[PDB]
Amino acid sequence: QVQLVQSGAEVKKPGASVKVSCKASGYTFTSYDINWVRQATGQGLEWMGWMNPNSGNTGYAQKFQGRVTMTRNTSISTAYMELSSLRSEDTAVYYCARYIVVVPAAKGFDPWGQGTLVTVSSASTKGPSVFPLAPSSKSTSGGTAALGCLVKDYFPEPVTVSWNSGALTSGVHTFPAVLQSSGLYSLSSVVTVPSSSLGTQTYICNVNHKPSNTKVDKKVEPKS
Amino acid sequence: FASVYAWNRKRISNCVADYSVLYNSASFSTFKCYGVSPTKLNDLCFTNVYADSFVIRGDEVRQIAPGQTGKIADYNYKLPDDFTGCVIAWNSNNLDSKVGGNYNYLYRLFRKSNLKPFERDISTEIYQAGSTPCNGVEGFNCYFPLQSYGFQPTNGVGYQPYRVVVLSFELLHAPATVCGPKKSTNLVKNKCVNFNF
Amino acid sequence: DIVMTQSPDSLAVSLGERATINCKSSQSVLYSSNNKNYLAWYQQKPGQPPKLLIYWASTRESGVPDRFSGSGSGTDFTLTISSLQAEDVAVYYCQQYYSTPLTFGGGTKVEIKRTVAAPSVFIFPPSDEQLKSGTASVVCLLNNFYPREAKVQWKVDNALQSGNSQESVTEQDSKDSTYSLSSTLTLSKADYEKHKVYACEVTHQGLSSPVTKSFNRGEC
Ligand SMILES: *[C@@H]1O[C@H](CO)[C@@H](O[C@@H]2O[C@H](CO)[C@@H](O[C@@H]3O[C@H](CO)[C@@H](O)[C@H](O)[C@H]3NC(C)=O)[C@H](O)[C@H]2NC(C)=O)[C@H](O)[C@H]1NC(C)=O
Repeated sequence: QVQLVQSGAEVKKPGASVKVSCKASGYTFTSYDINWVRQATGQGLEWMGWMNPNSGNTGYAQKFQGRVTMTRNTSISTAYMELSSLRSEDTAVYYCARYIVVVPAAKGFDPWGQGTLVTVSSASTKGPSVFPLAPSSKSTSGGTAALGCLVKDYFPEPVTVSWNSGALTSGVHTFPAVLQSSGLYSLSSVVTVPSSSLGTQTYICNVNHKPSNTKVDKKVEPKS
Repeated sequence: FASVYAWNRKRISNCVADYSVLYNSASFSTFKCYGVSPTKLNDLCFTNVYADSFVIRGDEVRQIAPGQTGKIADYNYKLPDDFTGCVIAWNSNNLDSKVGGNYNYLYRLFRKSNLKPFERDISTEIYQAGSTPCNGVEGFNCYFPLQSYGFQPTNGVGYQPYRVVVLSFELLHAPATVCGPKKSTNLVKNKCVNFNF
Repeated sequence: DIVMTQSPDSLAVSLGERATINCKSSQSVLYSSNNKNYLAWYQQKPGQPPKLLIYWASTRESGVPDRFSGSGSGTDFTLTISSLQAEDVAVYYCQQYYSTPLTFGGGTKVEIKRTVAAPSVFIFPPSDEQLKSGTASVVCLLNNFYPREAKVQWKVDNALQSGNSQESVTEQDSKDSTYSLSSTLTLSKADYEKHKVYACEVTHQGLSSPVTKSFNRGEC
């Protein structure tokens, strides 16, 4: 079927090289040009089209030149992309699309890759440090009061914090992680709960770090 | 067989055509007759019969019919809207599909304008999609116009190769031509009989 | 060369409305009689790959209901979704075609009906565990709120603090179309222990005058 499969959500150190894959299906493959795009955190896109079914001269975006290399295999129709000499600000997500055509002129991109992750930075990997942010009268207002968990200083971007093993879905809001100057991420997830219920029930944040194997449950209680 | 974008064209001529050996052969997966129902073929006479031959996918046999659309009927092989003949088709997976992919069976997938009926186009010019002259080189909006079925023996039906033959009976304005056979009988010497010689 | 400057941004308007997103540069009518256009419209759900909308600029939607509806001319055009409905909240880019690259930026959220509303504010002092480690995070939370154009001013002993905070904000909420914001102030243990009052002063359209939530370091 009309599909595009990417793989390789990974982490690199600056001054290195990476190869990224897009697997296709449900088509003749060598008949539609593969086009990749960059996308930062909440930004636009770029990277002009290039590469063709047969041989294909391949193009570029003229500020990415030399570092960019495009190789594929006629064994199944899987286009790739080799980037080199990474500078720890090219950390982004990278896509694939088939750029389908029809008699007159092709109309936009046919499909759309699932995207991938490349994170560049001399950090390697580190586990999160967790604190509970207690419910307080400065957070309390009338009928409700808010409490949460601060999970900070970790490199391996995908991290999750749940409330009570996934029980509370009301008021639970995890905020986007922030990238510090130290190079490590940090975030805080907070949930509001009736002020009559400050310590009454269970509010334990379950912190799981999937690139590592960290799993810790922290209880949040009103301030002493 | 012959490609789908350059079909063949045999002009059957004066002879004795027996469409019964065709009609009852039970080896054909598709035998549709349009101008004339099949059983009455061995009882009529025309001026010329043409036979066109090619190879397509399994599920593109429904575009070989009068009044269809699609990449095959648009610009590979177009049947007029008052067709007269019959269309025959049978699966040929074991002959035409080979492990690793048989990349010798191409089809045209871009053309300026749909074909006139029974028109044929074997050119290989770079399809200029964009206003930018292609100059004869590939690139964005400058595409090679021919694609190839990569047939492989482990393909689901509807992606295996089917061979197609389109018989088209035409009647110009000559004096006669090919017709069906005609049986006879014996001689009943000495018996008032009703005869036709 | 061809820059696709899109004017409007964050059209957080009540569902059903009729947004009008304009952009243009350096016409691409494309000769060859094919007088159509040259640029598609896109829709990218947050946390998702993009999708395809109106192309050729010519309303040519594919598996897409009619409310999403394009237009076109030689240089200027617009997407103009009608009778907008929940789950059309996305980011809407443009194209260029024969050009080379792309360019576009747009999106929406909500608006509501009641007053401009206001955030619940809450300040959290650093946990005793962290002060062992030798650093103090001071979190201030702003809960539910439409106008995201909120200001978070940290003050330490009444000194406005500049350059040691970070904020992040949530996606517009699919239920009540509000936004929530978390600002973190980061200090050393040593510098933390040098001051007393930590305050977080929030300014917002639903507040007649700013709200300050504050604590006093070392007071149970
Ligand atoms: C891109 O296409 C290539 C073919 O053009 C694929 O290549 C072959 O991959 C085989 C693994 O599936 C390798 O296999 C064996 O390798 C061992 C160790 O090197 C040898 O001892 C064996 O003799 C060898 N056996 C055979 C019969 O291959 C092949 O060495 C390798 N050869 C070729 C033709 O390159 C690639 O795998 C394919 N890559 C992708 C991503 O599609």
